[PDB]
Amino acid sequence: STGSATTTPIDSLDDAYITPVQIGTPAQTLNLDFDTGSSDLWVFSSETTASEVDGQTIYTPSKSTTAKLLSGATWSISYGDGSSSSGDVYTDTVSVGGLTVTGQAVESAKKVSSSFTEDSTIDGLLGLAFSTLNTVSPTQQKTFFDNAKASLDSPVFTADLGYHAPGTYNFGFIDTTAYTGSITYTAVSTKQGFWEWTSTGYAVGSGTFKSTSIDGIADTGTTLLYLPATVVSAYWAQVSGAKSSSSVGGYVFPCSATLPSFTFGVGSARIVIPGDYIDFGPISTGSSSCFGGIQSSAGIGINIFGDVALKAAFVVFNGATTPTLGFASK
Ligand SMILES: CC[C@H](C)[C@H](NC(=O)[C@H](C)NC(=O)[C@@H](CCSC)NC[C@@H](N)Cc1ccccc1)C(=O)O
Repeated sequence: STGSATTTPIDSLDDAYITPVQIGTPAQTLNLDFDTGSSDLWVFSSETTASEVDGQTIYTPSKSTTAKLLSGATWSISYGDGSSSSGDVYTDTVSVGGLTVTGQAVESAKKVSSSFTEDSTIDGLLGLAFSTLNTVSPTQQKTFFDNAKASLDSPVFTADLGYHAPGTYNFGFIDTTAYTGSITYTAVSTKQGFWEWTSTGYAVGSGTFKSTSIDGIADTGTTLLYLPATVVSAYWAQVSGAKSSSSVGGYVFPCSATLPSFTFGVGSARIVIPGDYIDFGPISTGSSSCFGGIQSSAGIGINIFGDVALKAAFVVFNGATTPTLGFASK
């Protein structure tokens, strides 16, 4: 079996991507943010504090005939964002682009942080990291990918995010039509439960490639690209007027400047991120200062290859017995 769904940016800056998901019977369609950095499938619902919902589409378990409450089960999640959500759990049928999974854990939100309430275009999240990260207790739950694995033609899923355009999420197969050249696979570490890999180095613009090991995680749930201070400094030094602002909390640059591309290494292969992808617009409406798409990870504790880097390639998440990450140009 297979599945394929279209993913769309929530705004003109590609802050996040939403993908339609069918939950329950009859089907209740909600637009979820596919997160390969988390392992929980939560959605705004009829249980969510009325004051905490502002325009989102909610899931009403009572209206689904396949919905069943998982007695005593609760959940609580926190994001690197400072974001948080919690509530109860139900089991229901979930379908993504034609691929159906029965008995999937659907975490119903009773409480949602302000950040979420503010985002009217996101109805919930669908975690695609490893199940060891699930926050359901006392009994931990498996992710949607984990539940489909068995039925997939291949235990894989691909990420093809678009730049200021719609993209695709495929389950069970590799569209050899979506990329150019060959796919370069790299080893993945599951120790921390993330799609953790090691990049072989980087290059700034037409500059010489620097061979250095960069351990980070492929996270579709993160907007930007977070790298070590040394690397980030080398990139920004090439942009006239660019500088780190303590008030803004990151590197900013004159909106009129032209950004150089950024190259990251994958084995002997190289993925080039056009400078256009790094521009995050005016820090504030009307401002002549723009926010950079490449920031330091000094305060995060881990390097993150977010949407900024991921959208520049065709990404294969091989969930085989020995997980691997595949990268290809497109
Ligand atoms: C960063 C530290 C937090 C607290 C950590 N949580 C995590 O690692 C969770 C699973 N994953 C995440 O926080 C991140 C992974 C990067 S750091 C590990 N997943 C992407 C994420 N931004 C989800 C999101 C999407 C839209 C809006 C907001 C947030 C924890 O449990 O300790």
